[PDB]
Amino acid sequence: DEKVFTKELDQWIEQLNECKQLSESQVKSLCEKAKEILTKESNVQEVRCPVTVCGDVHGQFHDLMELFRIGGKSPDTNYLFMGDYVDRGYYSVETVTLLVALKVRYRERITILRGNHESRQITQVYGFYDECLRKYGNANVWKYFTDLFDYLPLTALVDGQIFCLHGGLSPSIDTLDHIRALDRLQEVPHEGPMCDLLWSDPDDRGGWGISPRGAGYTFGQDISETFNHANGLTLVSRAHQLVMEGYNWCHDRNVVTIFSAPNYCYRCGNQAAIMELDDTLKYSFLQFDPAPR
Amino acid sequence: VDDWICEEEITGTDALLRRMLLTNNAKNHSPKQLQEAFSAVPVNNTQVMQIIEHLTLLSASELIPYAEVLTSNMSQLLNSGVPRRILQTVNKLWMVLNTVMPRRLWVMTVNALQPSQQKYTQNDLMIDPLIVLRCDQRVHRCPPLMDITLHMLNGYLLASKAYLSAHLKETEQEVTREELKNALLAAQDSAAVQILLEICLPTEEEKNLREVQCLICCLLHQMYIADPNIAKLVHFQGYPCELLPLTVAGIPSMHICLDFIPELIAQPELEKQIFAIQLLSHLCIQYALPKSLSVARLAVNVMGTLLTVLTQAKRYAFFMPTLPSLVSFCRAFPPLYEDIMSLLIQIGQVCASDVATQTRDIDPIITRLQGSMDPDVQLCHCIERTVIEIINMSVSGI
Amino acid sequence: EYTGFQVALLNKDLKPQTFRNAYDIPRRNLLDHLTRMRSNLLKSTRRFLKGQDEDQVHSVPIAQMGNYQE
Amino acid sequence: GQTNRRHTAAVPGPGGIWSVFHAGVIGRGLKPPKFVQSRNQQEVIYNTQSLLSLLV
Ligand SMILES: [Mn+2]
Ligand SMILES: [Mn+2]
Repeated sequence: DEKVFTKELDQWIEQLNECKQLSESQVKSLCEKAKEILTKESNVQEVRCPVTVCGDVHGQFHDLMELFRIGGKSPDTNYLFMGDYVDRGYYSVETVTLLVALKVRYRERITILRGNHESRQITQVYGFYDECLRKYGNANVWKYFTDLFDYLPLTALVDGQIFCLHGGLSPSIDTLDHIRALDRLQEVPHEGPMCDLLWSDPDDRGGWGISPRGAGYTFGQDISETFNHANGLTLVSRAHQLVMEGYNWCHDRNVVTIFSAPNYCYRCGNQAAIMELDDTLKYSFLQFDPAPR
Repeated sequence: VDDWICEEEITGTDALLRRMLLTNNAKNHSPKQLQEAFSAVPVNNTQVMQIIEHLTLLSASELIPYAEVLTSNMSQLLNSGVPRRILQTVNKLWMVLNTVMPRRLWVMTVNALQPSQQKYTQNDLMIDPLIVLRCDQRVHRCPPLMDITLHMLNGYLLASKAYLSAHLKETEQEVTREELKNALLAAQDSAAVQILLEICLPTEEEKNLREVQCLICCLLHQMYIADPNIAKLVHFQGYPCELLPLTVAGIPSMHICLDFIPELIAQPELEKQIFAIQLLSHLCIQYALPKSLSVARLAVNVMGTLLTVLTQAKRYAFFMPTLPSLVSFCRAFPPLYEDIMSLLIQIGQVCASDVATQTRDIDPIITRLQGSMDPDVQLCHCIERTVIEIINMSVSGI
Repeated sequence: EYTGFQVALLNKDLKPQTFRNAYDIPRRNLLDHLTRMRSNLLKSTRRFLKGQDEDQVHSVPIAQMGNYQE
Repeated sequence: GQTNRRHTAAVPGPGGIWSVFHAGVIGRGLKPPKFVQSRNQQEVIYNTQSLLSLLV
């Protein structure tokens, strides 16, 4: 049973890498195994060094393939994706299918987090629902992928020292034990700890503030310093805003923005970047251009 | 200047007298003869000692052809059991060959003292001179080979200065480039100093050392009198405190180190302030001057001011490594006693107040009779031990 | 050092320029940084930079940088 | 219950006249090797017995 599913899933990886969509029953089985493998995973999953952390993909599949050509193939280099790989891109189902199949194939080598775009309402309004209707035909595969987004872990921890999440901090979160105590098994609300986890963003302020997004908050250097000191952390990695250079060290070498989708929405022209934590926590930046088409 | 000054006439042309009366027939010795003398499968040190002792008397121009065999066979001269004349006389022959063929000798000696292989050229050594400090582990406790390494490192540091100046001058096709080269040279010399000082540490396996320590002290004194900016940069960077006696007792140039202790103690960084306090204390032990006493009074005032302004954890981190320096200050200068004493009593009771803030596992307040503990009781114990040390210093101080 | 001495406090808006001055390099990475400095003076590229990490300040706009291209 | 010498001895290959591979260190390095606590339950239960006897 393990051998036949392993070789079938490897053929699924090979068929995904050449940009071919799967079938509905194959997505059914992939999503069911993904549900089984993601049930036994905490809100703060400890990812051991080394790991190559990548940021937002947002359904740019050829850019994802280039990313695998830069940082290394998925069997050989560890990856940690901070969500938001589903909307604002032409090839959306292939990207999420490749990530989920790589997760269920390599359970210690691919870590997948949850973004704010990976919810029912946002996928319904910003494009994944339409892509679902135009390729697979009905809205049922969107139902499996929304449940799969529902089970995804929120944050991740690298060697007890680097905190990786999609959005930003929270006025209601003070310790990492509160992250592990949240009920993750629900769609992201309009108010609460987890909406702020997936929606907040840093800014050069002196305190909290209403984010110009309709949800989440915004935080400054004092808040980030307090969170890093009170939790034994030294770095907060996140991927929520478009960056030209692909990386930002804001809040005085404490908060790191890593955007990994070059030419966002195919009209912005940003040079994306990813971070490569070695076995000595001894990092480097891989900065790349969009793929030829 | 050392290479040219070892060429000068020493006393009475005794070397000329020896080359007149002892090398009548030395044509039997050959470079290849020394080659199989070294490369015997047992270690017959007698015949190689014969050949090298006869090789002392020759002139440098006549000693040119033996550079190949000597340099290629330096690497065997590191095993446990070589006699000391072999090392010392190979050092003497290397010093003789340094007067004539220095650049080829250095680039040949790098490729031989490396650990056991990369063949290195002069351009790589002028670009980076720190491969000289990347020699074998056994070189670190062989005094003649370390002396060779130190002369080689000084030569390649000056070489890198000239090379960076020339490469900057050629590639113009300007102030920013010049200051960048200045910063590179300064950080380069500081890195060389720090690596030498870390060689001066005792190794963890043992926990000949003194010879390496004093040779490195000689090289550092020469580099400090060459330019004081390297000394200021290194003492701003810092080195472990166990080197603080050795660096102060052994390098006379540290006297000008009393010029920037006010500047070093004014830096916002805290561990720089502990380093400044400790370095000032060892200097006041070494050099007892009115300048040293004035900077000592400034140090006492700075410690009092930081006692006014410090958080408890930072107070422990600042006052734990300092307090022996107060013993040094009190030992150097009597007129500071009561001032020193005042600081102690103040720090004592403020730490005592901190002990009353929370419950403790040892309760030291009621212990007025005589591991991993609470930091506050450790600080109180450090205060009482430094008072014990001050009192026993005063009693036995005559 | 007599009635005119003030210990300097840490400034958040310091911007420690690690290539312009040897005083700003910490010990624990010093040799690392030294090699990087050497690489700069041996790069001989079209543009020479005096800072290792110049990411951005507050905002990264698409329109501001997209105007500086053809 | 609840440096520089060893740094420069091992910097061959990736350096030379070319820049080093990395961009820096995130913190001070690896976060220790992590401590493993070890107890024996008989001493735990009987010191607890002694304290509860004193309290009662
Ligand atoms: Mn996205
Ligand atoms: Mn997002």
